[PDB]
Amino acid sequence: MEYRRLGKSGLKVSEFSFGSWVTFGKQVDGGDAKTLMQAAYDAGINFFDNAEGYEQGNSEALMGAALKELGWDRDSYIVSSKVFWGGSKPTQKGLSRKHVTDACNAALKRLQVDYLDLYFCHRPDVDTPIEETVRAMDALITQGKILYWGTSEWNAQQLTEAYGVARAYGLTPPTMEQPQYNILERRKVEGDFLPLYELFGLGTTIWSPLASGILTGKYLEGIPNDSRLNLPGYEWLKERWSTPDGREKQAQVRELADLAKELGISLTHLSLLWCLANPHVSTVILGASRLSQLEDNLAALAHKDKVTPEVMARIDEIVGNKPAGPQRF
Ligand SMILES: NC(=O)c1ccc[n+]([C@@H]2O[C@H](COP(=O)([O-])OP(=O)(O)OC[C@H]3O[C@@H](n4cnc5c(N)ncnc54)[C@H](OP(=O)(O)O)[C@@H]3O)[C@@H](O)[C@H]2O)c1
Repeated sequence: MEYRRLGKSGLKVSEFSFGSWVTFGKQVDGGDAKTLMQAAYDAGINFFDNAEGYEQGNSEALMGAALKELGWDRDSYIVSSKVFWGGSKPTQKGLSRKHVTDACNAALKRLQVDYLDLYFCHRPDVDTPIEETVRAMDALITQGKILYWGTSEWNAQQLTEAYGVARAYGLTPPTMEQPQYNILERRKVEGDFLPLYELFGLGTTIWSPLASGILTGKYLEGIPNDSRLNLPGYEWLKERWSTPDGREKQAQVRELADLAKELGISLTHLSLLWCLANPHVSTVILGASRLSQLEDNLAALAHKDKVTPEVMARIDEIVGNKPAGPQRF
């Protein structure tokens, strides 16, 4: 395992991290959470991602119980929560000072920690001034309840606004953003966010590096019975991939699988290493519903030399989705 700075910050994250979306509290019960988390930790993963919205708090409860039982040195790992979806009522969601503060205190108790290393705004809230959210985060910094704060799937206008508010009012700037990023989804990391890396030093913990599992190639011939897209409650996700746009992407996945075979690598490994080939990626957050998948994904790290500039160019040619850079006149 190698480690990268989270943007310009001094926090060093393992290049692969481990998250809990979908799996914790359903596919992954309390005992399996402990097993997966210890396996990740023994492999050198030092960042574990969660959110208040994940199974309505139960993912964080399970992760906190695992953390307590496993007894890791607190200085040896990084844990997050993310605030946005904390219930159905108007004060239980969004990024108001009230819900940012309530959700932080609630996450501390669920995760059974005294502080969060990382605390993300899970989505942007167009109904709360970004200034208010930044002020709420700054109070949590000064109280010692969080160390770094950031955002997820914000746009570059919103992020630039947050940095400007922090500077104007003497508040703590954000550190980091958590965007989806994979061969099939590149718009924010390689497009919208491009100027923010040099301007602000924005770090990235990227989400869904296998496109919910599409980039394993496991769906090329149909839908496995034991697969995310077949889970009850995720019919919306099966639907998105059944659209014509989702079907064209799946046809490109077949070409990517042929490229991987040509290289002597699984498509899973190619897709994870592709993310790491971007120097603006601080960490790739892995997802796994079972130990064998975590082990498989960790094995990708042995094949870095197979992912060359020539391979990156061929992937660009297959998918055709490399975002345009800054425009000149
Ligand atoms: N902030 C956000 O908006 C956001 C959004 C998404 C994710 N995230 C974060 O990113 C983390 C990872 O996202 P993700 O779970 O979507 O990652 P992913 O790698 O795109 O999908 C992971 C899923 O694919 C299947 N899988 C993984 N490895 C496999 C393997 N080697 N072979 C076969 N199947 C495999 C498993 O699902 P099945 O076994 O059920 O098929 C696993 O649950 C999340 O836990 C979360 O921390 C954040």
